[PDB]
Amino acid sequence: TTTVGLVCKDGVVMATEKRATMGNFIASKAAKKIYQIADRMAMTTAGSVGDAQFLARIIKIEANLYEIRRERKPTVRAIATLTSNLLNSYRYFPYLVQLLIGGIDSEGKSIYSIDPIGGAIEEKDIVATGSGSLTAYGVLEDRFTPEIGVDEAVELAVRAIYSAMKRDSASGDGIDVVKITEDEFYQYSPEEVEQILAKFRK
Amino acid sequence: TTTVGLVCKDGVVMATEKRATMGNFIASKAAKKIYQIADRMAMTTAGSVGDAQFLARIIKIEANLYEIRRERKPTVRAIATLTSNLLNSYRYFPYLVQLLIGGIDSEGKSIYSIDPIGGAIEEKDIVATGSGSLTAYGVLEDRFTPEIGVDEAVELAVRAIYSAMKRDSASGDGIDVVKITEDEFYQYSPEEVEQILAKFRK
Amino acid sequence: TTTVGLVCKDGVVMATEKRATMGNFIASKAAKKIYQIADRMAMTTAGSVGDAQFLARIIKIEANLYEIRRERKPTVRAIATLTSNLLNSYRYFPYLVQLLIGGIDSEGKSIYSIDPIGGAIEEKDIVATGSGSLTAYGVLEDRFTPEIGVDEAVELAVRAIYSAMKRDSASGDGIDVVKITEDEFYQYSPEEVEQILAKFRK
Amino acid sequence: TTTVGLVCKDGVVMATEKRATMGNFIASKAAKKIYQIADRMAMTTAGSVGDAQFLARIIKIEANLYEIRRERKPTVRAIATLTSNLLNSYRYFPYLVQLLIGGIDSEGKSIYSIDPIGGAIEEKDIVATGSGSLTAYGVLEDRFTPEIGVDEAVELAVRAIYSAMKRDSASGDGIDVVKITEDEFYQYSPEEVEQILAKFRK
Amino acid sequence: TTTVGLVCKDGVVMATEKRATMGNFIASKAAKKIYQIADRMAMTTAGSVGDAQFLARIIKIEANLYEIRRERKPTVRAIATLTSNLLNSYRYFPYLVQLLIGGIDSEGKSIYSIDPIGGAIEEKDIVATGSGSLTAYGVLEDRFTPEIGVDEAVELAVRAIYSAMKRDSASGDGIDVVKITEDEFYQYSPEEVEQILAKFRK
Amino acid sequence: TTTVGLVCKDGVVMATEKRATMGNFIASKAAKKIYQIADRMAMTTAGSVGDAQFLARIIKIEANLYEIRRERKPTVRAIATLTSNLLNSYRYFPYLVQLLIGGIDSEGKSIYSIDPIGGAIEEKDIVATGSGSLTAYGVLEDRFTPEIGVDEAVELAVRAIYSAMKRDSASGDGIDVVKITEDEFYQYSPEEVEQILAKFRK
Amino acid sequence: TTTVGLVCKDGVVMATEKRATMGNFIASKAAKKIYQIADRMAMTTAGSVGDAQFLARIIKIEANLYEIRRERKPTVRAIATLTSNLLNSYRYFPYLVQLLIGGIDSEGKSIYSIDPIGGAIEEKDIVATGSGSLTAYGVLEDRFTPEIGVDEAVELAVRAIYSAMKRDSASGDGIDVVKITEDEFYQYSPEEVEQILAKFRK
Amino acid sequence: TTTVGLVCKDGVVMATEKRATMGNFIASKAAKKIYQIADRMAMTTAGSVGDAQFLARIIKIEANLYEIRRERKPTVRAIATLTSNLLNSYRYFPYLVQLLIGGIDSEGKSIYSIDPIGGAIEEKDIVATGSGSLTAYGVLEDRFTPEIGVDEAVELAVRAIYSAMKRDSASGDGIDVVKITEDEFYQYSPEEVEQILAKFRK
Ligand SMILES: CCCC[C@@H](C=O)NC(=O)[C@H](CC(C)C)NC(=O)[C@H](CC(C)C)NC(C)=O
Ligand SMILES: CCCC[C@@H](C=O)NC(=O)[C@H](CC(C)C)NC(=O)[C@H](CC(C)C)NC(C)=O
Ligand SMILES: CCCC[C@@H](C=O)NC(=O)[C@H](CC(C)C)NC(=O)[C@H](CC(C)C)NC(C)=O
Ligand SMILES: CCCC[C@@H](C=O)NC(=O)[C@H](CC(C)C)NC(=O)[C@H](CC(C)C)NC(C)=O
Ligand SMILES: CCCC[C@@H](C=O)NC(=O)[C@H](CC(C)C)NC(=O)[C@H](CC(C)C)NC(C)=O
Ligand SMILES: CCCC[C@@H](C=O)NC(=O)[C@H](CC(C)C)NC(=O)[C@H](CC(C)C)NC(C)=O
Ligand SMILES: CCCC[C@@H](C=O)NC(=O)[C@H](CC(C)C)NC(=O)[C@H](CC(C)C)NC(C)=O
Ligand SMILES: CCCC[C@@H](C=O)NC(=O)[C@H](CC(C)C)NC(=O)[C@H](CC(C)C)NC(C)=O
Repeated sequence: TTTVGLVCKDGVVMATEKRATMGNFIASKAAKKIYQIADRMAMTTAGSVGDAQFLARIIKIEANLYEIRRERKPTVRAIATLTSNLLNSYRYFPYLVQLLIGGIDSEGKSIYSIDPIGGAIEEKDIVATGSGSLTAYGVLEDRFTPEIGVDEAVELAVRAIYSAMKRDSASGDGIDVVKITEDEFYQYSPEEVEQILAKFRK
Repeated sequence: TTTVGLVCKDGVVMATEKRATMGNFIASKAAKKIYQIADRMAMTTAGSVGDAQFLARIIKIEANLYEIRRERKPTVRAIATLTSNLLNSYRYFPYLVQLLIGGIDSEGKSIYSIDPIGGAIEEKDIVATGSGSLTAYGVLEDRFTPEIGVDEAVELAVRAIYSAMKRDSASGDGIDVVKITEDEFYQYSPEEVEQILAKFRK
Repeated sequence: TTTVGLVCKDGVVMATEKRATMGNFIASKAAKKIYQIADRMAMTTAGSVGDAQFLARIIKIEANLYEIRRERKPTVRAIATLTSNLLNSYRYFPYLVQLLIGGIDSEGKSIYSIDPIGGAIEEKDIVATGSGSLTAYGVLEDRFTPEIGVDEAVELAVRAIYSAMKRDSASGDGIDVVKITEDEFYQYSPEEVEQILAKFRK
Repeated sequence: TTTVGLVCKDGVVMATEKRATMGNFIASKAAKKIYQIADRMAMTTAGSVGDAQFLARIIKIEANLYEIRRERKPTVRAIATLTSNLLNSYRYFPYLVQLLIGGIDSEGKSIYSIDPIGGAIEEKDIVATGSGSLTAYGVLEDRFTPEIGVDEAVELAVRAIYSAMKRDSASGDGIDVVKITEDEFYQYSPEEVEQILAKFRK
Repeated sequence: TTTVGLVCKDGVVMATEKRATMGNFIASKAAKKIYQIADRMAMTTAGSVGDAQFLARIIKIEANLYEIRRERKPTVRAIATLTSNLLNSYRYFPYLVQLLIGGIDSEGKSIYSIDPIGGAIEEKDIVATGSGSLTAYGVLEDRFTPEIGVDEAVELAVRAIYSAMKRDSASGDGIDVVKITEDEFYQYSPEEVEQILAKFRK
Repeated sequence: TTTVGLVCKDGVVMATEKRATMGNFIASKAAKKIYQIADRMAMTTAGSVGDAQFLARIIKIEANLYEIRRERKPTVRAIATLTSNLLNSYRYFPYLVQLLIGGIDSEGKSIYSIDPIGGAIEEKDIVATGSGSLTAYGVLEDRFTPEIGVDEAVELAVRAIYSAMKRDSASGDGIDVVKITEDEFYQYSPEEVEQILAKFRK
Repeated sequence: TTTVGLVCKDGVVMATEKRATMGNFIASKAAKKIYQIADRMAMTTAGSVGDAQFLARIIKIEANLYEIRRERKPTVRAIATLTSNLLNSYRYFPYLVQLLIGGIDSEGKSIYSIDPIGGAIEEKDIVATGSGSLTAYGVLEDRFTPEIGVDEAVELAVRAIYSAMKRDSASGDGIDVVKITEDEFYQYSPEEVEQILAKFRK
Repeated sequence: TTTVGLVCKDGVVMATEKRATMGNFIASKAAKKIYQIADRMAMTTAGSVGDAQFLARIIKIEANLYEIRRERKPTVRAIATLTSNLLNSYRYFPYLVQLLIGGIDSEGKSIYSIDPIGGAIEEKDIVATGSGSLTAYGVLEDRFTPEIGVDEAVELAVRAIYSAMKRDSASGDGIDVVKITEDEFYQYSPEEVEQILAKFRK
């Protein structure tokens, strides 16, 4: 697993690959690791499949209910705080999961990286997660500039996850990307991604 | 143990062998590892006999009650989510079991592979489970094509579990197969299977 | 790692992929895992890189010296026995390596699979080795027939290692093949292999 | 693994199956587990493949040299004593092996069961060895009589090892049998065995 | 301990020996290990004496109460499912016991082998239990035929447990047998058993 | 295992049963546990079969060599001291064995019980050894009197070991007895023993 | 500790010695280890002093209350079942105690040996308990006959416990005996016992 | 620690940073991690300072002596093999070091990555080492092309190690680079490097 997230001048981008493993056994070539929380909020999951999936459901349901009840969409901060508390409450038998929760809201654009114990770091630009994160961080920290726009940012994301798949046998099989602009919450589809990494080597 | 599941263009196929072991002791040459959940939904069980049998009962009862109460059949997704949550709630003393739940429903055709912690991967084509899964995956990934039809898919299934029995001492003794077409939920009977693997070597 | 070996009616075939890992870290995309011992004898190495490489040198040197001194080429049996004894002598701090030594000699055609403790099995037809062996065994035990000829046997070999790369994150990156006929000891070169697996999917 | 040995009124019979395992992985369907030591002496090996194979070579070589030097064939007692001492000398890091050494000699007919620590029991009638021995002992202790003759004893042997293959997943794949009469040291060949167990069920 | 159970064409047979041990200490030469659950249902117990005894009481009481309340006798399946659930509920500190619950009921004839975790295998013919089971399985799998009748089946049972006592120091001291025909639920008494094994050697 | 030894007014008596076990597995019904060291000296062995057997050989050879060289038979004290030193020298990885070395010599009649560390107690009357010793001691300390004669002493011995077989699953299968009078070193043979315990119950 | 119990043709006899230890420290030369439960029921306690004493009080109180409430004396079976259940309920932190509960009741004469986990064996003749039981079993199994009468049975009991005191340093200091005939529940007093063992050696 | 090595079309480049740590303690801001073995051969060291430094001396001395004695410069292959063997000989208490040995020689251009156990991978293009390697690998695998020339390769190298220092607290403080062309073995000096990374951000 490897997922990235970058805050651009015009939005937010998040991406992940599709591999799920249990040791060296490749259990899945198409695991879902990117979830939609709100209209302009996404979440990427790295860690225990069962734990992540479980938590994802909770997160969604609570974001929904929040809106339906208060007639206001929850801010990423609210969802991040919510999730942190939940995670930390289980600090003595934590959910082995590394979350990325971000998007656009009344407060602006932001991304939060949250660990098993509910430690949340507010990402003001670049972030990678998963067994491949360190390689991904390589290119991200090389080519990123705050003025980057979401459109080239998705290329950068695919670029980084592509590198990581080359040195992390736990990553790979393909890549999902998501752009969160404001006028939209877009998900690229295999075709479009396959054509974006085509300008690379595969 | 070894169980396979493949989503064909015209349905779903699931199969397992009949061996149950405790170390090298072959406790059973005819263990049941394939269960019917709904009219067009089956489940294969790998892992702890006691745990799998216990969970099967729960799964069935809940599927039934769902329908009887809501007058709608539960979707595989619903049963899979249900089962995931249950499994994950016991994550600190998990039910050592690998489940395969699939069939046809209003949403389409699909199979879910669920682990002890409730981690569920949506199988869009091929899947194997059990101590023999890795060998079975060999032939499955070799001869499978999305256009494969349930009828040749059952042959493929028998084919894979047959290879597996040749390298996994924990597998063997025979094989059950199930076809879920729509016009039917068919179970082949020893005779028919014995005649399908007859075109192989035994 | 995943290596296969098959004894055909007209010779011997051995193949391996090129991946070397340390955890999930892919350390090499082109590791050498196939060595030439004598004119009609090869060896594939699975296990500890350092241990395998060390043993490989010893094996070659002793095979050479044997011939140079006795003016006779050593039989695979002689090299296999030699290696077994060496391996077993270190049984209390064994060389973590799974070896495949085979080819053609005055006694005929044969392959030996040898473990860390010097346990050698005489492969009279099919054999796989490495973290991907179980998947490879799948297709090997499915498509193999004693009448198979070395020429289609190299296809089969590529076929099996290809399946294995699909479910073993520790395998992959490419594949070496070697044909040991009698009139020759041939090594296919990337181009030729790339063209043989081209009739598959990649 | 499972091997039996019985002392008849007219000779000695010893048999084993052909399976070699590493966990549930069936590494070999045709492992050799019966060795000829002298003209009227055989040995069956249960345990670590590498250890047994290593010891077998030593046993043979020493039996040979004994005869070549003293122009007398070594008695089973001599080989058994020899092997005991060797085994026990390594008592603190023993060779994980269970040996059966027997045949006919100037002293009569006998079989010795020897363990890792060189503890040798003189079998005056029936004996089984390996992961399947306990099941084999079932039929052996049921149908054996001191007056049994080698010819029906080989049937009995196949009978016992056949039962064992039914409950010991570590046993199976076939069976070697050896008759040691005096006028001969005979090894039945697949055909003959296949026809002897044919009077059973397979 | 060693207990057997066989489903004949005309009924069910179950037998056990009478030894109870704590290490090598023979604590009892006449332990009871065969209980009557219903009119045509018996149960054999292997494992912890205290755990087995405790469970036996619960089983009986619940079978009784079932009939008294529903005016129907409980089927072996119902008792087996009941016992499974109870056993599995205590899966994290299980009752160290191996149970055999069978007899005749409206559904036919059947036997269930149930383990500490509530894993139940439906015995359609032969089954052994206890420290001597593996030896007992030897003769059972040797002499059994589906057409066997309860009358020769009790001989077979005595035969098997007799062999087992010969290689399992934890078994012995005597043997109880029970025939469940339909016209009866018979328990042989020492005299009758002593006379049945008399046709053997003791 | 269980062996006894008693010093009578007219000689020495030593006896043992014939069982050899590995867990609950009865490996032998006729193990030898009584050795002749000199003309009027015997030794019983309890413990590790391999260790006991190895030691027995050394003991014999050294007793022989002692006499051949010094033209005097070695006293039991000399053999006991010899054995003590050998045992104690290996005190940090001792030979798991309990030895009984006694008979008649120029110094009189005596028995020595020696443990793994070479601790030797001079038995002036009664002594038992093995897993059944404690039960054997029961009858020995009950019926023994210093005036007992070797002839009734052998009955006493059989008596004790017979009780022991009744509560020690590790003992049994038969019993060897040896009388060391002076005019003789007699070994009773199955027949004679079978007739001596016949005056008991079996 | 060492306690015996024997069922005679005319009643029941139970005896124990008086030693209580903590390591090699003799804490008591007159510990009470025999309790009266009902008019014709006694109980001997081996094990943890505090645990036994605690359980003894519970046993008595409940036997009493049983009778006072139902105006019937409780059968030994009832008390034994009662105690079993209590013991087993604490199976995960058991009361370290070995109990002997027996006497005469409407059902006949019987003795029950119960362990920490509530495993109760119904003693139909002979039984010993405690650190000395194995030696005591020696004489008991030697001199016992079903026709023995309580009067000689108390001699036998003293006899056995006397032997045990000779080889079990944890036993000794004296011996209590109790006869349960029907016309009486008698306790011999030091004088009478001292005079019964006087016909032995002390 | 983080070191990179790349084989260009016109030579070889190798670089490392200057940090040495013991936990979080920064022990050194200018540790030497690049050594000259021969005229056109360099070595980078990651791992234990003491181990690396020790091994470095041995390597140099042996390379020297080799040339002085044979009047030929040693090939990188020879030094790599030499080093492998040394490392492997100490496989049971290995030198905790990751080595990079490469340069230009009669055989061409190459780099070897060697581990504690003497496992050597032949780097045909890109390679990183140390706690920062995974990040470095990111940019290396992103910007590298076989046609890259040593001159831009040194930029790339500085680029990669610069990224790594950003996410590996164990790396940093500065960076050495070395070009091995043929007409030279050049080492850039702080000034030149400081000016090369100046085109980046620091
Ligand atoms: C659907 C999201 C999965 C994300 C993906 C990325 O890391 N994670 C995984 O694949 C994790 C990695 C392990 C080390 C926790 N795999 C797992 O959690 C697997 C999941 C099974 C469903 C195959 N199980 C175990 C015991 O590891
Ligand atoms: C009916 C379900 C059986 C499926 C089958 C496939 O894997 N599983 C099994 O056979 C499992 C495998 C082990 C490794 C958990 N066996 C078991 O669970 C056995 C079952 C006894 C009834 C013999 N028990 C133990 C303690 O292992
Ligand atoms: C190169 C020939 C060996 C086969 C190859 C394929 O798997 N083996 C390997 O890659 C083995 C696998 C492990 C599980 C022993 N890897 C290793 O031996 C590597 C070696 C490093 C130098 C990269 N890892 C460790 C921790 O020693
Ligand atoms: C070739 C005949 C050997 C006898 C045969 C019978 O038991 N033994 C075996 O098959 C033993 C069994 C294990 C439990 C020690 N297997 C082994 O020794 C295997 C051998 C490898 C070559 C696959 N290794 C390991 C670590 O298990
Ligand atoms: C009473 C019928 C049960 C079957 C019988 C046969 O094996 N079981 C037994 O004999 C079991 C075996 C152990 C290994 C759990 N014995 C026991 O449970 C004994 C029972 C005491 C009353 C002596 N306890 C202990 C701690 O060992
Ligand atoms: C052969 C005469 C020795 C006395 C005999 C009696 O107890 N000894 C034995 O039976 C010993 C007992 C164990 C606990 C050391 N058995 C053993 O030493 C067995 C011997 C094998 C040949 C089955 N080995 C193991 C590892 O248990
Ligand atoms: C009073 C009668 C109790 C029975 C008697 C028989 O064994 N038990 C005893 O004497 C037990 C024996 C040990 C091995 C549990 N002794 C004990 O329970 C002692 C009792 C103290 C009051 C001195 N405590 C300990 C920690 O040992
Ligand atoms: C000459 C190569 C030094 C490279 C440098 C970069 O990682 N290595 C190091 O700093 C290694 C790292 C540890 C994890 C083995 N450090 C060490 O070996 C330090 C050395 C002390 C002189 C500070 N000691 C300990 C106990 O760690």
